[PDB]
Amino acid sequence: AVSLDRTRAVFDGSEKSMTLDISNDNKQLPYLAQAWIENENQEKIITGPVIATPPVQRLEPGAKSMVRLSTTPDISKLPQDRESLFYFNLREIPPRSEKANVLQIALQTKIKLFYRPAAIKTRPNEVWQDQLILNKVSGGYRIENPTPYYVTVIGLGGSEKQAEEGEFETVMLSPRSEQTVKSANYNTPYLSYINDYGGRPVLSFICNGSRCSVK
Amino acid sequence: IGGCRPSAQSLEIKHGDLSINSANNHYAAQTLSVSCDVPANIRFMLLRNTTPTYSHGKKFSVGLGHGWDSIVSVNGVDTGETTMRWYKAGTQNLTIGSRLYGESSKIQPGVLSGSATLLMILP
Repeated sequence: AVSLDRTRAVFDGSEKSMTLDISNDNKQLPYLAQAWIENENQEKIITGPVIATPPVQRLEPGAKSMVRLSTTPDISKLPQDRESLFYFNLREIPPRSEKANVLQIALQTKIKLFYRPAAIKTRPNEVWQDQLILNKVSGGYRIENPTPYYVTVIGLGGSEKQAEEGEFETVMLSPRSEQTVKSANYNTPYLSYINDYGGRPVLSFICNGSRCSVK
Repeated sequence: IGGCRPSAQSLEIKHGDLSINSANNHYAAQTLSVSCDVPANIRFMLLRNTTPTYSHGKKFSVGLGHGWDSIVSVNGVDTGETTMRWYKAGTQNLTIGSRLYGESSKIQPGVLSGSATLLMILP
């Protein structure tokens, strides 16, 4: 019943706070909306460095509102040359059931919340994803992410369509790291990812031996 | 820019009239619709609010009160989770099932009420 306006949230460290729009799409019943933050290990945290307000609020049917994400002074303890990962949670609370013998199911939504320090703020027309490197190895590719940002890879194929249609286990690369995935060998690799806005671009690679980079 | 949109209807699995004699092993389901405008992937996880009166091994369960439990399933799985994939834009359905009692049913019937959380983790 209670929906969110995006699939991930990027918190520009240069700002003090930001907001997310939520909506009670149910037209007959009022719902309560709980919001909270979890750290990188999905452990709920209530004392920072990032918080959500209000923790709970009421939404009349069809009502629109929002949740504010703010930082505390401890936000400075985080590394400033790379992103830190948090999770935003939104759980609804339907009104008690009016009928007898009922199992109520409440929806909850969890999305990745990327804290991006001002030191690594990007230019809205910048694509750090094309810095990724694919090294052919036994059984697949060793994917390198030399950037300070997390990268969510959703596709990897021999063609554009294969990269976006092909069955692939999604993996998210932490900043400045590498990960190895199993997959067939492709003469011209194509990789798909999800960017800041939910866009799903596809990257075409050119290989120099076992080393492949963006064309 | 926003993602898939689940139907807004309230999710209530209704078992209706139930007799203290023939109440256990009952079954009732609910269907949640999800519309995505782009190919997508969603992981669904059940979480328990009401604590289970009995033990059910690996199966997920919640408490319905008065000595009664319920084994909740998603898309036919009793494990506690499942993932749905959209190979293209469109609407896909997630079914929630609810089977009653289990173990040592030394109940004390009288209007059952319970609840669980259906979590959606988005990549």
